[PDB]
Amino acid sequence: GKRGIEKPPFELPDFIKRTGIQEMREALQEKEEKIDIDYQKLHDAFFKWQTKPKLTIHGDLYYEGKEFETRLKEKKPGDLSDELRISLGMPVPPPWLIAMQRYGPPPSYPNLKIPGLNSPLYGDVFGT
Amino acid sequence: DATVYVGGLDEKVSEPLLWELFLQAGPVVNTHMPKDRVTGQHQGYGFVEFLSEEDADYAIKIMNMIKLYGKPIRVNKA
Amino acid sequence: MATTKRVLYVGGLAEEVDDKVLHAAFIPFGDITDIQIPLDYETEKHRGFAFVEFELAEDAAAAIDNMNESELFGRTIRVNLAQVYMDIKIGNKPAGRIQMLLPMTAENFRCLCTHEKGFGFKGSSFHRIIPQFMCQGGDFTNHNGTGGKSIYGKKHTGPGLLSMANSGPNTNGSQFFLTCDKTDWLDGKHVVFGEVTEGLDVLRQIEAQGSKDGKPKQKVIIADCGEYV
Repeated sequence: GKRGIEKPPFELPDFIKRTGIQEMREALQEKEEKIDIDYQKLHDAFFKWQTKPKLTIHGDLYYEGKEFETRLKEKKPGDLSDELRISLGMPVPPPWLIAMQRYGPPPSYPNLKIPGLNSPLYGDVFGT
Repeated sequence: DATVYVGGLDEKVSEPLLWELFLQAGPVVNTHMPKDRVTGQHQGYGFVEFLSEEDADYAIKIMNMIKLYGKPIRVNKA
Repeated sequence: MATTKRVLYVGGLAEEVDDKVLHAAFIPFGDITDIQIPLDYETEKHRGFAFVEFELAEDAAAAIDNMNESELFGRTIRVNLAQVYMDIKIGNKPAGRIQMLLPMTAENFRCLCTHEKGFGFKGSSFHRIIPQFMCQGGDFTNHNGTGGKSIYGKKHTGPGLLSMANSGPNTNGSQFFLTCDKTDWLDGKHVVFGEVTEGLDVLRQIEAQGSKDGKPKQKVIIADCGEYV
């Protein structure tokens, strides 16, 4: 099924990218088409600066595509992501919960509480 | 009313900040935010199908309160 | 025979001098009592002269003898004996006042001008402005298009008419538009409910900030609003 889908070659981790071996390998490939940077820094990146990868659950079987369905819980009413805060541009209620004052609590999520109205808020999350 | 048309957006927005964005109001059951293939970029207008109609009429009332990239967002029935 | 020796006439004013500059430092008793000056609806820029009133007559006469041929702003000025509204601000500049004549649709808009139901138009914007068409606002805590709420719940013959924005039949909230031409293609689709009685010039200053796609070139804010009652 993945005939025309063109993906990247390899996504290396931060522990390998912070060692300088990728740039030296790219320079060697450009020269062919050696470095001797360090010997203890690679051991430090392999032992001390080791990053645990994102594993999966025991029932998390591999689907067919498994790349276009990046689903994640259910970010609901009162809880938003950072960047979209940036587009919104409000310094640390999100301002359409000013209009959730006038027009009323949403039919879709009736149980709703959002800060300052019936919900008496810190960081991102302005409603529960 | 179950669906709405949404104009005036910036392509850094995608189907996800619409998902997240309009479910802040009430859950978007079916999302449609075209990806244009030819130049690989978005024109920025949207169609939203909800659970039923009440969700979407409240959505007409409240809904035109989203500002995407400092800029205005059109929401009307459909 | 008259006792109108309170209102003093100031001439040779600068382009920066206004009711404020004259108040804190005018000819006679200007800054005091009341002050009159040539103010526009969109431009809102004084010419060079004006009229200042003094709490008393003696104070006024003394202000003339002095302010007479005085030096203000490096210039020599002369002194001698002489329904709802929205105040609009465009960019950082007051533009002037639009007065409007407005049952259920009129009452909703009236309450949104007074804020007597706990919310309304004050501080909101005209978010969609299209030259030779209309200026749309009432997305108070929205600044989008058809955003807001009515006092009841969630839900065209020429220029200077008030009409309800909507998202189809029976979807009136708080969003409205002021027409900038005959917009008869909207007849039977939007509910017309009032008319501009004063400040059509201020509406033209709002329209001047429009674009074909409706994006305002500068922010247009309802700085204040209320009712004559």
